[PDB]
Amino acid sequence: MPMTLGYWDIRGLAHAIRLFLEYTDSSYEEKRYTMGDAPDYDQSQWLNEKFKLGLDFPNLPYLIDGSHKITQSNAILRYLGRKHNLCGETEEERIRVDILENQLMDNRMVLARLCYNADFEKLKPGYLEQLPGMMRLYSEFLGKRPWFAGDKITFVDFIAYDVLERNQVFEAKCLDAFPNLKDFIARFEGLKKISDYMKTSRFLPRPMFTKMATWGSN
Amino acid sequence: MPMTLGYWDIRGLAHAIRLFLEYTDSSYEEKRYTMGDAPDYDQSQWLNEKFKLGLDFPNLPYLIDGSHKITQSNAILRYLGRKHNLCGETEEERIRVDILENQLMDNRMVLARLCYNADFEKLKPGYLEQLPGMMRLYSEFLGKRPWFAGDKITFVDFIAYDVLERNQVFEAKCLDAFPNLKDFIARFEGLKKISDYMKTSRFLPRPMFTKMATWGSN
Repeated sequence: MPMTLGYWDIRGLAHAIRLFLEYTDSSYEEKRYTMGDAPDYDQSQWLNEKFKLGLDFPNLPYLIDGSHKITQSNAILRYLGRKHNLCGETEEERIRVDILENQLMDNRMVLARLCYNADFEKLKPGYLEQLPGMMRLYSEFLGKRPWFAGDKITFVDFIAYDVLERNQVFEAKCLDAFPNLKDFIARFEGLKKISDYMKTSRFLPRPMFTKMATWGSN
Repeated sequence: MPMTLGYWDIRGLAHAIRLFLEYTDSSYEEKRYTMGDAPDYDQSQWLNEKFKLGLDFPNLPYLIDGSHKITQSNAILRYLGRKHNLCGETEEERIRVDILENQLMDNRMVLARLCYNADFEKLKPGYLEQLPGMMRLYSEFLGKRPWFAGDKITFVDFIAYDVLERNQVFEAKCLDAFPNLKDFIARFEGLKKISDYMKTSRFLPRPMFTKMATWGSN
């Protein structure tokens, strides 16, 4: 150690990982690659070492922890989760973690595809119309639980926070009809390690996507 | 009590699950919903039961095993995997399973989006541009290993088989340059439980997608 987390200098797919690394008091440093502004979108910083890290499927984000070279955000979170017994304990909890992890990726992508679409403005009405139903499902799933798997936090809460909070940034009022989700967001940001982290210059809530996005590129 | 696997009456997203249920000698029965023909595409068979199964995020496929109601193919596979200690054992193996699980899902979503798009014909070339690299990466990852996680089979091999086999149907010879992937397909289909299953009427290799698809609807 320290471990190395590599990703673009944006929130994107690494938000949950950065937050989880902080929560677990992990020893780590980061590579925050910069993408070119001009229509060139130069990625030389990343491309020059993309194949020199021992990654099987070279991609961003990646996590290097000794001999372990990992890509895919869910795999990185599970790896860290296993290290801290935060993947759910009971069979019931593990099932909730697995179901939600996948449901969240499905929803994350729907928003991502929309924001990366050149026709973003004309397509967003369709997304906003289905957003209440999307959020309703998460609200019903969480119920009165403090965390998504039950009474104890797991790595999936970090993915959940990222997705729910990002949607609230996209549409400020999307969680108002679902108080438990609003409480969840606050509860998450209230965790000592997270609260402290958010007051530091290392916290990177924006930009949401890369400079190639139509929305959230800043 | 036999478990219940619910999904459309097509291969679609439930192929790895059906094959894994067979390999693990699981006691199960299925619900194979039928979709109406165009232009209506009636889903009433599913819709009239979708919200009465106790599922958190109603979707297909789903697995019912006692009090455990599960959706999301990866979650269903992990549930079955834990029951049989087939999620990888060493940290190295679990990492391989996790990385590949996610890599394969990304691949599946890309092809699905293409085949369900009305502009399939015009968009197909774009997918083929990326196919060679995708297949090469899987080939390099497998290397000389008999299974993707190492020397022992895991649930991820079932997802891999499904994706590899499906892409070979989409583009014949896309595996020709990778003997180890061809050998993997033969090794998988050669497994006793799988070989026997493929000779029965319960085996459902086609169609690849629902009637709403432009390609693979049959």
